[PDB]
Amino acid sequence: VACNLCAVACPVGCISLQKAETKDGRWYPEFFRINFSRCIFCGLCEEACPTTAIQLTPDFEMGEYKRQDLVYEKEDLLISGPGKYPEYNFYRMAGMAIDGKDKGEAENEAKPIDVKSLLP
Amino acid sequence: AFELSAAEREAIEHEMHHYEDPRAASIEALKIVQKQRGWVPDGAIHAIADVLGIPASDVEGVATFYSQIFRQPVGRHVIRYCDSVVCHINGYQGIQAALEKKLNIKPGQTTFDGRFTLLPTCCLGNCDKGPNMMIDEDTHAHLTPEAIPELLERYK
Amino acid sequence: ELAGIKDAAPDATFRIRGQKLAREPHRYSGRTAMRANISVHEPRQPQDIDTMFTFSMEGNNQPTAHRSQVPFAWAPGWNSPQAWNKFQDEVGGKLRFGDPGVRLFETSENGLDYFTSVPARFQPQDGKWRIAPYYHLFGSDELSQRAPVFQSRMPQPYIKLNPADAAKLGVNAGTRVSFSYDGNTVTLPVEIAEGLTAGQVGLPMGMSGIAPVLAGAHLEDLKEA
Amino acid sequence: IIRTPETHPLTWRLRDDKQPVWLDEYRSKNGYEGARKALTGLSPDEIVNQVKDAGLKGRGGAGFSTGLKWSLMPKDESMNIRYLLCNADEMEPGTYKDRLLMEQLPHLLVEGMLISAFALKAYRGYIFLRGEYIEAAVNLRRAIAEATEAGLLGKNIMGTGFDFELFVHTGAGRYICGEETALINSLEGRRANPRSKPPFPATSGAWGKPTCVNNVETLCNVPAILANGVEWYQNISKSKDAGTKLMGFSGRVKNPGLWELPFGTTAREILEDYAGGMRDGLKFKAWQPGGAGTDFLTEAHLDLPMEFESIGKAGSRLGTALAMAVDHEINMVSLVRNLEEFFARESCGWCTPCRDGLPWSVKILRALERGEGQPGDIETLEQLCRFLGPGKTFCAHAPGAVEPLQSAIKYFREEFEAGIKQPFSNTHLINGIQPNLLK
Amino acid sequence: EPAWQTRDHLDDPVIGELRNRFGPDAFTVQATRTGVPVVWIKREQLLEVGDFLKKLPKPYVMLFDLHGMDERLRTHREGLPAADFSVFYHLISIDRNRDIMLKVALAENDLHVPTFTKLFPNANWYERETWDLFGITFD
Amino acid sequence: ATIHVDGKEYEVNGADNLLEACLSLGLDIPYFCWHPALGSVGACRQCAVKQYQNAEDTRGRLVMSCMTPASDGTFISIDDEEAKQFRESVVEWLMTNHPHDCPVCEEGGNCHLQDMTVMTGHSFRRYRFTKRTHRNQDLGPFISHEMNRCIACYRCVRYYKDYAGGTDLGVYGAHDNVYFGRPEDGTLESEFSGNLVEICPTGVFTDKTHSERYNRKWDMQFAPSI
Ligand SMILES: NC(=O)C1=CN([C@@H]2O[C@H](COP(=O)(O)OP(=O)(O)OC[C@H]3O[C@@H](n4cnc5c(N)ncnc54)[C@H](O)[C@@H]3O)[C@@H](O)[C@H]2O)C=CC1
Ligand SMILES: Cc1cc2nc3c(=O)[nH]c(=O)nc-3n(C[C@H](O)[C@H](O)[C@H](O)COP(=O)(O)O)c2cc1C
Ligand code: SF4
Ligand code: SF4
Ligand code: SF4
Ligand code: SF4
Ligand code: SF4
Ligand code: FES
Ligand code: FES
Repeated sequence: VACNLCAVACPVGCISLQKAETKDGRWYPEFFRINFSRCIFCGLCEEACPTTAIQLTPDFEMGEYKRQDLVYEKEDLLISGPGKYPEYNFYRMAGMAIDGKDKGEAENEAKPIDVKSLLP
Repeated sequence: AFELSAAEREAIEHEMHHYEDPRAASIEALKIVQKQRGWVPDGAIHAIADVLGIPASDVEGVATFYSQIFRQPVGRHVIRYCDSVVCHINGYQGIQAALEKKLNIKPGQTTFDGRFTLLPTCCLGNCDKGPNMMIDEDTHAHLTPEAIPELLERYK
Repeated sequence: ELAGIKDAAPDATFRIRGQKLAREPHRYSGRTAMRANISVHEPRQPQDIDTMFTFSMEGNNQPTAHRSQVPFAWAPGWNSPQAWNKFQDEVGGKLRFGDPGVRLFETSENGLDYFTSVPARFQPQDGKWRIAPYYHLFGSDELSQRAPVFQSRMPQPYIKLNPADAAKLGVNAGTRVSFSYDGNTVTLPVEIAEGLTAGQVGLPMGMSGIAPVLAGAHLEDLKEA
Repeated sequence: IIRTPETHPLTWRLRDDKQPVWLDEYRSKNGYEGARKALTGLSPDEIVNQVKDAGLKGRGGAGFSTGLKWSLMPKDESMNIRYLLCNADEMEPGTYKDRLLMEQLPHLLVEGMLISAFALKAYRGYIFLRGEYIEAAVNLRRAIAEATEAGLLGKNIMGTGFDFELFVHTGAGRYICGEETALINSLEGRRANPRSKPPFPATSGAWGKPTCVNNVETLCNVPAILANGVEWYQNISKSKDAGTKLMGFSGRVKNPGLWELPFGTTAREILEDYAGGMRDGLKFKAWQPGGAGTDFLTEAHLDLPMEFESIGKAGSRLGTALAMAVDHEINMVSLVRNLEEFFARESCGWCTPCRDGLPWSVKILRALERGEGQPGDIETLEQLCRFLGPGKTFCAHAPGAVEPLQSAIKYFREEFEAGIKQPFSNTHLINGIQPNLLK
Repeated sequence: EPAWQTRDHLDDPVIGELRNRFGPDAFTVQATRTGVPVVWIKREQLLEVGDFLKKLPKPYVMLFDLHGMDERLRTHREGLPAADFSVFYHLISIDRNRDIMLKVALAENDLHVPTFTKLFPNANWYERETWDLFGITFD
Repeated sequence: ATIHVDGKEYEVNGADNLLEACLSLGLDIPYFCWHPALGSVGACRQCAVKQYQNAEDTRGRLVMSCMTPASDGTFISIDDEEAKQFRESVVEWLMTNHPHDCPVCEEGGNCHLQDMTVMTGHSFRRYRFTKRTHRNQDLGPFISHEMNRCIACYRCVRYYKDYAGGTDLGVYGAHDNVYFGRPEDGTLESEFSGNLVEICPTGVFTDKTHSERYNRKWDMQFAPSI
């Protein structure tokens, strides 16, 4: 959701992202880049993620010939599935309305009541 | 496209004569519009604001604060049954069940023909004669679930 | 006359216990990745030889620091704009060590004389229109109209006409009239202005094509196009 | 039961056929004599002092001294604009006394408003009446017209030169409007949020002017004091609270009604000798002395005099002194849920504890009603009762809201504990994250 | 009482011995969450206090730590002597199973303390590191 | 005036209330509805301190520090257990209906409600029921509206109507359905409507021009400019 908590929780400062928004109102990263020549693989960004989007996976084979190719953009990070957390959806908890989930359709949320309603 | 009638405006100004501030006639102006039209539509807020000289936000806040000013359309008759403590002791729940069975609606809703709108209300100050309801201007006491179908048929 | 601008802010050698003033908060992030798409090597931190601030978080932004220029308010536990309460001597008062800015002049010991140049009353002359200035908070300042978020907020370019003058010219509200100023004919839609005195036409100052210098100028051949 | 004018100052002139008493019949039965004496032979300060030493306390439910409230209007002569407001809202559940007072005796209220406005030097008087009292409004407007056409209202009343104008202001259905500062805010045409005191309404009330807000029954007690004297009113009952109060029991009793009794009458006499006791097949369980905002009391407190000090020392309040009886068939959790639902939906929304904590108690009691309560619910209700007390909220609506909840938890805890069946669960499982199993 | 509670450690017998030897006004006791008594000593009495602790019946035999602190940006210094810099000496008595933190306050211009190496030889590298990182000169 | 907070004596201004006097001394009291430029109303009920009648007093009474004058010889306590419990309870009551919105809310990292939730020490949720929900309004190109995050602190209406003189923003509704906004969708007409994003302690009113290219406060490079 491009909330920038992983980037600030990084003690090396090797995460850089910018928030963009769609027409329905959901937040997403416009870009998301990680300097892996700087990353110490400490897992603080995964620990700080409130949506369990950023994750550290069992993969160590990451060697490279040039250091510029250790900057991984969003096309090098986004995978096709949920990863280690298979069922969490942050937008099912958030009160912010997006496509396919209107106001009051989140978890533990009542339907909105107009102030013009006749009920006391 | 809302316009205030001559009688409504004259009644509102006569209510404004009673107070040292024109703002003090907002509740009575909303009640005048409600009595003439059943409910208070969206343009009535701006019309009352323009007549009274107060902002429309104040009129809307007053109209939405008070439960007996209707900002949503209602039926031709408003049933208001009491769900307070003494009528709960006297068994208002049978009355509410009979009303929901006859009218086929939940409280806060209007019938399909626009005849009745069912509403719970606070204590009516008739607790010794409970359970009580109040249809449009008449308060009915000593209610029984068997008297509800006969009582509702006299309000055409 | 401008000799008081020296005390507006201290010079570039001003320090708070030997350290400069931080421009960004201490938890500023992305230092090794925000420019990594251009080059993986982190560049030099920019040097500010002009002022006492540093283009980094390696500075002072303490609420009790003896300074008047505060780039932003932050106290531990007060991340909102309520940290300014920590940055003031008393809450709702001044800053702790005075407010920034110095008046260039004091009030004079003696005043001026009375201005005897009393003008005559406005006479609406035939064939000419006095340009009454209409200002808008969104549209009159030059740099603010360039901001693309303002075009949704700036009003449509109108021309304000008194009802008697509009009836004399046979123009309703919304119709286009064309007028020539400095030999340049432009057209604008008419808005009826009840409070505008007759013989005057009201122009929105600072908009596109209407310079603010046009306030008080006379308008010729104002006629429906 | 015989009702002499000496011992029944308020209800001795009630008609047998429950019909309103108009101006001719009211004046025949000693009408406006106290108003005549006050407006001809007495100074306004003399009337204020007479009410002050008559011991007339506020009949709204708090018991504040009416003469003391009248005394602390300002003595400045530049404040010639003064307002007297009659609190005919009466939106408390279990309270129906003012409806009987103004439906069939409107001229008593008009006379008391006249006397109090002359004593307070009040140039205008408003009757803030609830919109659900249609017949009361009709009778009040007819009585005001009758008093105006007969010279009791308007300009130059009884030739003394005192001008008093009386208006009836019908409300729009909100319980918080009965609070006197919220009553003033509603009279000014605003949202009926209460006001912080000090300053009190007597210094700067309606439209910034000195304003005195008083209940219907207090202004109905005023003319008897002004007509028969202070010595008669102080000798009605041998109790600390002087005069007579409209008491009565409601709810599944043989004779649910309303009577005028001297102070110090025990609650068992109102239940047995007047209400006839409980109905057949129903056994007495509890009672509320003064409406929906008072603490529940058991059968052991039934032998207690209906005074402010006696009920206050028992852990409750006298309130409006209109008691409500609860039998064994009524579940206490459902009754308290109904009470809290009323109190939560009649919140004005100004301040956080009432607005955001009464719905929490409502939801807890709803869960307890269907057996879906969880451990910590009763502790949450007790914490809500402690933290919604006097001084913690902006007005006194929420202390009255949490009084029945704490009294029912104190006396009937075994009914609240019966609703706790499910184990506590605020969190669901998230796949891949091991929970922090707190012990 | 929890283990993290702020204690002044005035019931420590080392405080009473120091008060009896040097006087009640010779030092300032600081309440901390370090668990050890923190005592602010004047600079001219530092070697005397170190010798007195070295010649105790159950002496403080090990200089555990010795370093400095830049106190110029420290806003909350309530109950502390006025210091631009400070030098702290952590000493451990194994026989008492105790430890004491002496603190010497230095002004910004007069940044020199007497050397502690004649009492504890590890003060050589400790004072070299204090001088390297803080600029505090040890005479 | 002479006041005693937690046994410590302070000299303050007697014409000030206790909240601004104690905040001027550096003491921390949580508050929502009070603003230095708007005065005290006693709405949010967050600033509760415990006042004592005199020097020797153990019971005390929870008073409202924004509504209590800092008179001479006052005795109050901020870190009293009952006062701290009530302030945490007020935060908890505000958080019963608050949406799980901090990652996707522009007030994140700049939120007074976040600061006071953390500062009271409330981090455990025992409320298990539903949260109330509000639809939003279009307030123009500058202010973005999200009524779910409201705590009903009445700062917006007080500033916009009483202070800034605006007429198109008000409070509507009732008990816990109080709605702060315009009577209909439309641009906020006031020339000082932008100060709502700093007046609002939550993310109900947010800078929409900032929201188009959003970054958090810790990620900003700031300068003092004119
Ligand atoms: N329908 C009804 O009759 C209802 C009655 N109540 C009653 O309301 C009572 C609480 O009323 P409140 O006005 O909130 O509380 P309160 O007891 O503080 O005030 C009662 C009266 O005393 C006056 N007063 C108190 N202290 C004063 C002072 N220092 N100077 C001048 N005047 C002063 C107030 O102006 C008011 O008229 C409860 O005891 C309850 O029984 C509550 C709900 C409904
Ligand atoms: C929430 C609340 C509701 C109240 N409602 C009423 C009411 O409906 N009628 C009334 O006379 N007093 C009501 N009161 C009491 C008034 O504040 C006030 O005491 C009374 O109207 C006049 O005082 P009096 O008893 O001296 O006549 C209410 C008080 C509160 C706190
Ligand atoms: S694992 Fe890498 S990217 Fe994540 S916080 Fe640690 S250093 Fe930063
Ligand atoms: S990866 Fe997670 S922590 Fe980082 S911006 Fe996205 S949602 Fe926030
Ligand atoms: S307690 Fe607070 S929210 Fe409730 S009615 Fe009173 S002022 Fe309004
Ligand atoms: S307003 Fe504050 S608490 Fe609410 S979602 Fe936004 S940042 Fe979080
Ligand atoms: S919208 Fe913001 S300023 Fe207004 S009451 Fe809600 S939280 Fe307070
Ligand atoms: S409780 Fe229903 S009329 Fe009073
Ligand atoms: S800040 Fe005092 S009650 Fe809100």
